[PDB]
Amino acid sequence: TTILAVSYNGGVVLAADSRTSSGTYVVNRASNKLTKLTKKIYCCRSGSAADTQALAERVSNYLGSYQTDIGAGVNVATAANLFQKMCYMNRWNISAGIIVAGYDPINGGSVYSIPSGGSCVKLDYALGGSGSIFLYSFFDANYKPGMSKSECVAFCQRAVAHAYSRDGSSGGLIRTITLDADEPEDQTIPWNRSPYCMEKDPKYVTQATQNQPFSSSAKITGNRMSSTG
Amino acid sequence: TTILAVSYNGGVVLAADSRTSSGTYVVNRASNKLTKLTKKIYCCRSGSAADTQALAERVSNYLGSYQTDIGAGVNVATAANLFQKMCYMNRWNISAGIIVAGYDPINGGSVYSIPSGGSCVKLDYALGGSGSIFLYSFFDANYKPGMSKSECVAFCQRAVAHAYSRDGSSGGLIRTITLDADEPEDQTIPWNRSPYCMEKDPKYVTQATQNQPFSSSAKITGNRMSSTG
Amino acid sequence: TTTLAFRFNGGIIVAVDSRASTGQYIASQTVMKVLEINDYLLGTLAGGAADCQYWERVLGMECRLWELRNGSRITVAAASKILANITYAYRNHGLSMGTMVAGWDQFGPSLYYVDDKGSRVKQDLFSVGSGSIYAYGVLDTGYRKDLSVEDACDLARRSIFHATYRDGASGGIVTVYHVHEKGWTKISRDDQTKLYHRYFPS
Amino acid sequence: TTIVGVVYRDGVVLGADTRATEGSIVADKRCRKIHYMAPNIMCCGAGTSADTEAVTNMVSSHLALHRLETGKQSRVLEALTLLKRHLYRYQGHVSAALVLGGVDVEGPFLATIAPHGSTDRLPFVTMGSGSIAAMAQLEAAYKDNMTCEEAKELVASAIRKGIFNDPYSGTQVDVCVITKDKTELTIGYDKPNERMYPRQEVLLPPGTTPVLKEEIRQL
Amino acid sequence: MAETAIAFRCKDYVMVAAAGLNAFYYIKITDAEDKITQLDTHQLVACTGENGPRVNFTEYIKCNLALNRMRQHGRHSSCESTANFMRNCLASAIRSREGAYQVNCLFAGYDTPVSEDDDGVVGPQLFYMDYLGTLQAVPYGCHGYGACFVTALLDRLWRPDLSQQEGLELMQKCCDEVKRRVIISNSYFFVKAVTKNGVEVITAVH
Amino acid sequence: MAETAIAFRCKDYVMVAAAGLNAFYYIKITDAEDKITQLDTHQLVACTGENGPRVNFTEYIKCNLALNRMRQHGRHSSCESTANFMRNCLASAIRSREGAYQVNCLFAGYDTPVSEDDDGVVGPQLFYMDYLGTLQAVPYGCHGYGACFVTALLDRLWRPDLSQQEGLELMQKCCDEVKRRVIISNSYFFVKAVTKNGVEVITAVH
Amino acid sequence: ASGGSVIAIKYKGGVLMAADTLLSYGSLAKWPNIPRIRLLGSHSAVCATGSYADFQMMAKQVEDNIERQKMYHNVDELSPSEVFSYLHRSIYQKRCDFDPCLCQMVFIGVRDGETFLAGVDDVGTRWEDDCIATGYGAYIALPLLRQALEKNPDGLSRGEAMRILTDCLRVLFYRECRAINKFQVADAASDGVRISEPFDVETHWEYEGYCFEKTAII
Amino acid sequence: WSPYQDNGGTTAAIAGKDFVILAGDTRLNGDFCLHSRHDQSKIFQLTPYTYMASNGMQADRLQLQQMLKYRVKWYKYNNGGKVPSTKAIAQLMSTMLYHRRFFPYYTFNMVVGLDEEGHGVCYSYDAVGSTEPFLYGTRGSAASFVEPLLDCLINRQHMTSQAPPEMTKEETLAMLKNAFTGAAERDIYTGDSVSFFIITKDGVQQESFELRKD
Amino acid sequence: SIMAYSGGSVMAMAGKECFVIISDNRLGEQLKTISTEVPKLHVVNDSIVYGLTGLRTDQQTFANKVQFRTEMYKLREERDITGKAFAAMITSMLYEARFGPWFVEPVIGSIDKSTGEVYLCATDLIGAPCEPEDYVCAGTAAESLHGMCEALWRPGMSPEELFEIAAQAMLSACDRDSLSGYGAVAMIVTKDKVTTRLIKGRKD
Ligand SMILES: Cc1nc(C)c(C(=O)Nc2ccc(F)c(-c3nc4ncc(-c5ncccc5C)cn4n3)c2)o1
Repeated sequence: TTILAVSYNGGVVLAADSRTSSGTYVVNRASNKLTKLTKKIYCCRSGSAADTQALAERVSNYLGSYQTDIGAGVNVATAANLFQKMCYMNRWNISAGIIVAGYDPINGGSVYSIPSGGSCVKLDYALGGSGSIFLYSFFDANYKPGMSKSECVAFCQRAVAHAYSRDGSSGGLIRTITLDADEPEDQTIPWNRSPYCMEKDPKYVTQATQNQPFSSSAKITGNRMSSTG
Repeated sequence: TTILAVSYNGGVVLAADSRTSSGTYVVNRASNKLTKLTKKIYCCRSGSAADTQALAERVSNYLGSYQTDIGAGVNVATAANLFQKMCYMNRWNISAGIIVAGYDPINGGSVYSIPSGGSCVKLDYALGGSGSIFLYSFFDANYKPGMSKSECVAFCQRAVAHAYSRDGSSGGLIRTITLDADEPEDQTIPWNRSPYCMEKDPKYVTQATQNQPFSSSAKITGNRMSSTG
Repeated sequence: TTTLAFRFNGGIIVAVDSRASTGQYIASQTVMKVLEINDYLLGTLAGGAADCQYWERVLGMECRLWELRNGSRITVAAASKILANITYAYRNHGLSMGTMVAGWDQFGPSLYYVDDKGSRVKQDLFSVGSGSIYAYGVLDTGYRKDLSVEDACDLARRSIFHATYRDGASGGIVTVYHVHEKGWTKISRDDQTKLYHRYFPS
Repeated sequence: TTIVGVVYRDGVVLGADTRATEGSIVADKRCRKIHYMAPNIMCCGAGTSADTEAVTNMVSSHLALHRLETGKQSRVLEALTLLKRHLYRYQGHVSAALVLGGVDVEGPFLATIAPHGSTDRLPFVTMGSGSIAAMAQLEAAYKDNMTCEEAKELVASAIRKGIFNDPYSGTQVDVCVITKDKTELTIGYDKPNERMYPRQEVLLPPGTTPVLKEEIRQL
Repeated sequence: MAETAIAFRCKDYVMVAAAGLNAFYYIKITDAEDKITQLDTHQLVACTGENGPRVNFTEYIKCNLALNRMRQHGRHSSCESTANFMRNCLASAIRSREGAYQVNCLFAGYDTPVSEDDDGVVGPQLFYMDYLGTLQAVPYGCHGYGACFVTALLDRLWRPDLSQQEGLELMQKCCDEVKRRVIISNSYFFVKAVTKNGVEVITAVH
Repeated sequence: MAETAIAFRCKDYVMVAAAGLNAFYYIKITDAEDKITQLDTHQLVACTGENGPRVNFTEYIKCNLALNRMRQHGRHSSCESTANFMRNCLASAIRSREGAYQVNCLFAGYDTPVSEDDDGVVGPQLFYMDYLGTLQAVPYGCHGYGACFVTALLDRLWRPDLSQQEGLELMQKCCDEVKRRVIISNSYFFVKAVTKNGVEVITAVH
Repeated sequence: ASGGSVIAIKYKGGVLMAADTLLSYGSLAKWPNIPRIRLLGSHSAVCATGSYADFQMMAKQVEDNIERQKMYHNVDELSPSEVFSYLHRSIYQKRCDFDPCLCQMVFIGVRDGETFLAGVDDVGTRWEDDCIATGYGAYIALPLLRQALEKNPDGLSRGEAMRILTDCLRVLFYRECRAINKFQVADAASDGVRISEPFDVETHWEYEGYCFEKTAII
Repeated sequence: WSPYQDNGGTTAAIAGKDFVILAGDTRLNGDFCLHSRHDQSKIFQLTPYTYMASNGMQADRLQLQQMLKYRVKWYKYNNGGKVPSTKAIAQLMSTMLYHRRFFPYYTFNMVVGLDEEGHGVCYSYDAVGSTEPFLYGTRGSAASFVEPLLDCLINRQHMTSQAPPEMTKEETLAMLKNAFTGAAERDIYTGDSVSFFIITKDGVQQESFELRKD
Repeated sequence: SIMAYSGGSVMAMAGKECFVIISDNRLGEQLKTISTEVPKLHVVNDSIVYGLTGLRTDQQTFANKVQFRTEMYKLREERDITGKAFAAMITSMLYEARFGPWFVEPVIGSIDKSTGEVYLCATDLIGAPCEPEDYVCAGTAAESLHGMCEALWRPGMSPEELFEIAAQAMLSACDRDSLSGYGAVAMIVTKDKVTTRLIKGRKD
């Protein structure tokens, strides 16, 4: 499970994998971890699936009522605070890491990270899930703030493809969504079109010389690939 | 603890951090994880310190006797096989991950990885230690085989500086050594000259807007940095 | 802890030591094991000192309330059932108390033992505590109904003294109380070592 | 226990406390934790006093046997190797964290052995319970190529940080200085906690404690 | 489990016998304590267990039967009713917070025709009752350690129509057997008998 | 711990008394089994414990004393030697693979001047011995459950110079006390006495 | 998430509280650019070690209480010692519910001369000194502050105390695993608390004893 | 995480004829470090002639002090300004300690005050409330050091020498200072500075005494 | 635990040219006095005396081993084993079985016959030697004895005065302990003579 959100000028870009696994078996290979709360606020949920689904739908049911009552759009701080409160008074029973990202006309685009513990940190870019730790040292190197909308979604897809290539718990479709002043737009690039994969990476084409032929010299010359040879 | 080895045309480049920690306290902040076995074969050791030190010195004592007996230089396969055998019949009692790298006139430069389990995989570049997992998705992106000697040590120092910046268990000096046809050459760049650090990275200069002033509008405007304000 | 009380023709005799050991360290050598509930009932303290003190003080409040309402003294059989119910309600909260209620109601003297699980027995010879196993030996072989008050008091004193001498959890000051129809009186209160040179002289 | 070692201009300076506690109670107030290994090798020890004394005496006799054999002064790498072999053979059950320091033809040498067998060679080392409060001082005040007086001030100060801020250490400062020729071991280099509120010497005129029967035996 | 309760029904009486042992971990508190508690004029209960639960449960049962008799103007209840009502408390206790009444009982009684219209049982009744709430009408039952030794003993010697004196001698045999084969000191045995006249404390055997 | 061994020394004899109880978890296997094993003509040992360890340890000790007497042409060993030699096996057992001899003993004997040059002890000896290897010369000792009850009892009544008959009556008192205050069925007590004539099986008291 | 260590010291006229700006997730340095010093009311400031959620909730709950009390009624705002007392009582009350507020806090404040510096654990323990430190700063940093206090008990100066704060932050960086070299110093004087911009303390890694040949175990 | 902790320290009182000398060491230590050397949260004054000195966990005694102070204030308001006696305060504290019997306080307490006839008396409690009135007494980690010393100079047992005169304020103060200077040299958790409270009839006075800081 | 099974306490104090070693008398089984007349002291020659403490079976086993070894020493080497050699010997004996440890905690006191130097020692159960200049103490009443001694002892005490402090400390310390008591036995040994004294204690 890998989820991430990156903020740019206009709004935010959410990206995530699509695979729920039972430890070592792919239960669902086309899952959807980007849950909408409002029209312009989404959440990427990681950890357990039942707990985060209950939380997402409870908070979205709250947000629908607040917005109808006040009659004007909802900030992202509201939704992030609701999530933090809930995931804080259930912190012993649930294992739920949330990334709440959205756009409001007041403060532009915003990304909040609510980890397992239950805190709430408002960031410029957030990562989460079991396969995240492979992305930190990817963002420290290849990421610069102030990107455009298109280059942002390209970088997000690239980050997720580098995260689920090495991680076992992650994989499948790459699902991204862009939230900004215009309509929120979605995109799902499959695995057979991903911007990276360790099978098509030409540095992993030549194999490790492990099966040495029974030979007379100590020169290593590659594997033994047939019985005659 | 982060250690790595990268192979180029002439020979190999070993890099490692220098910090042994007692979980959350820096026991030794100038350690040396590059242990020489022969003049041209070195090992980076990770995991426990007592076990890997005993193994390194036992294997080097074996290698000194074999080389004196036969009267000619030792391959790297010999040392890697000795390490694999030892770390395999102690696999329950020790936690020791080794990276044996060296140069022999027969097969050029060679790098073997002997993980915790006790296998032995002959690779083109090896990573190891607790802080390694941050380097995989760094090597998949910024690494291309066929580098020169100088660009290789630059890439190795950069990789280690990106690994110990985010990892808590790693840090301190960056110790590299180059093993090739010429004399084996060493280098130790301090922390106040490292090619990367999250304090001098200008994307981590502006702080997270966490301490909002008690205000009247929902516009976010940064932290509260004084009592008057 | 060593506590004993036996019934004879002439009343009831209670006798106690005065030491409270917290494992292997002696907290004090002057603990008062006989908690005079009222002017007519005597309760003894064995086990948890906190639990015994508290619940016997509650029982001494309830006996006084009973007397106020009905205008007659409470009897031992009912004053002992109160404590048995109190203790049985908390049989699963980890109390540690075994006490002995000894009184002289309008049916002659009565002596009950009330445990920490609600047990409530009525016999004429009890000795609770950790040194109790040393009292019985010297108590069973000298006890008979027709003892003179001084002879029976001496039996009780010489029986506690032998429990204080062989046991590490008992000792201090041996004290002997007497329960007759008029109330109760502290017979004697003497150090455990001044007794040693009085029973085994030379 | 708090043991520190500082490599100075020419030689080494080792320091330790003196209080030895047997299970939350100060047993002895002037125990000596700077053992002897050779005419030029000293060895402070922390942890269980049993093993710290046992292994030190063992390898100290072995080194003497050896230098009688060869005839040369003994090298600190030999002592360090013997100690680390013995300690690693027992998987840390021999719980003695040692600070081994001497002077050779190769200049000073100061290493530390964890109870598991791992060794580190550093400019300064600290072991014991107040090893975190003493190291804090050395990091803040260690400059290179200090004179003997500066090394002794620094070791005394680094010990007085464990003396006052750790419960399992204190009451004195042992400071030994090793050079190429000599090795001078001053015991009471600093005694901060001085003897306050003098005793009242309660008087009991002999005989107050009764006696039953006495047999005196002349010799 | 230490204190054994023997009970057997004959034609015109029930006999019960309860070891009056009372102990503290190994110290004999007493060797004479009446463990056979009489409920009504024709019924009795032999309980075995710790003293706390035994006394509390028996007092509760006795008070409830007495209250019911008050609420019916001197109408005695039959033995099936008292047995089922004891069993109901014993059973509902194991699914409460306070837990089980760790006490096993033998309910004995003699059913007397209460009126002219009455057409119920006239004979004696014995009911074996476990602590979990088991309830079974038996010809003879035994509880505790010696429970086995005497049970077999009764199979060899019990007959449906033993008289009073042969009941006495059979109880003597069972009691001496329990004394001879159990490690626990069960010396005094407290024999009582239920007959159409009520309950009678048999003094000879013990 | 169930079976109690009482032993007390007087001026010209030692008495021991061993409850002959033998049990299986609660079933009395037997109420008469001789637990007082005689080693030499003037020494005996009262062991208490499981039957396996008791019999094996006592047979081992007896065979080794007999062999030593053979290797010395009829030279009897004193009681300090036998006591220390028993204690040595008991103590070395707790640091072996097979573990401790879970048996507690009272060693009683009467030391007789073996020759004209002999100037050793002439009086009786009693030695309390724990299972861990403790060894202490006592005036009176007791093992098992009743061990406490009688110990206090002996402090009140024991005198250095009791005769044979007062020893009989004191042993009767202690034995009846153990029977009256212990929950365990200790009915038969197997009293033996060591005097300058040897060992004598006292039949009256039990 | 969990903060690092905090240290604090009283000088002649005010208080100084330094803390690194980093939140870790176990061994991973997650967020290196977040502010850990909060300031409550217009006289006091707080900083917590350990879990961040608990500190974030507790500081919010004690910052709602101050502003409401002052806004509803015409009363003076709570002094440092009283808002700290309320903080301590709330932490203890959360602990009795087996719902601990698992963070050791350091609390500073100044109101017209009476300068206040206290610390509170999570089990309910509270104390007050002239030098406080939580996390690992209680072992590494605190001895240095105590000696720098006792070497001149008349009272440090502001610069003479900032010096030793830098000298202890340096060692905390050296010897604490989960720490980075970017700190913040909140200075509380009579006017009021004032948080400084992040700064870095210089280090030294060029001892000769660290050379490759010397540290070698061949 | 366990909700308990022992913050060391020790206290000790000696009751005289018309006074009581209470003493508590001012030292607060946490898990392995040393929080403070100026901890004054041991000896808490309830009424002008009554004090409670408690050791153990620091949060629990800071809580129990407030509970006792409010109970004393209620008693004062209901009884028309009548400040309770030492006996009443001691019984009240036992009752309070036993109510929290299942999640107890981790304190060991002493209620030190003056009786009605003028004589001074001390009380000593366990963790659950086993009170016992007595004439001296020490609690804390340094109990088994100070207790046998006072037992030997006050009770004057095991000495065939006629009992000395009755000890006054100065002599008792000096004896207690001896005991604390001796306990500060063998206990690792005891002694940075002790505070003495001399409770007499014309009010109370207070003194400090400095120990070794190691 | 296991070291407080048999009870017992020993304590040694150094005078000017002398020293006194005193022990309690009680032998029990973790609560119940087995016997009340067993001292803990063993004399090896006219200038050494040591007392063991711990489990009683290990006290006796170790005393047998130490006597075996001392008699063997006096035979091979024709001389009385001195104090320091004796303490180092039993330290090595204790550390030999380091993972099968003895449960004793010996307390050695010794004096030089002609020189006049006193020497006290008190090892742990695993061999850690600890030689102070004033006094040692071991057993169940360790802390109480420490407290009494650190207050009663002063540098230059004479024999007839040192015996007083020793007796008072042992009595007042065993009074606050449930696993010691029943009188005491003291041995005050000087350069010229050795004296044994039984001290009346509470029969509690
Ligand atoms: C009729 C009758 N016959 C007997 C023999 C008894 C009896 O024993 N009733 C009884 C009931 C409840 C108790 F809780 C106790 C009881 N007495 C004690 N004395 C001392 C210590 C102790 N103190 C400090 C440290 C260690 C210990 C073991 C513990 N306990 N527990 C005793 O009743």
